[PDB]
Amino acid sequence: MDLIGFGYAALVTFGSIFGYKRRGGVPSLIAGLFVGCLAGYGAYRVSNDKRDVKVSLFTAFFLATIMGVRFKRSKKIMPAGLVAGLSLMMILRLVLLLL
Repeated sequence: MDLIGFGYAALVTFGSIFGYKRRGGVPSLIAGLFVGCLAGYGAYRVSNDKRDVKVSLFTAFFLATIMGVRFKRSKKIMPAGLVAGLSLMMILRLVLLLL
């Protein structure tokens, strides 16, 4: 008759969260890479309407509204990364603009 049981699931959950990348938001740079991660990870098969920067902005706006980049209480911390990301994206792509 196992005793622990929970402990196992406990540590499991611990390593689970720890492992999985963090959500972020507070930072900006991280918010940028993220937005870009979606831009790509998505673009993978995002194909359909043949978008381009639509995802960039649309995203920045999405995540923005998600976290709270929009007009709110903050010292330009949480936000910035969002938009800054959208740009770093359209640019990170405009670089090759071949794919």
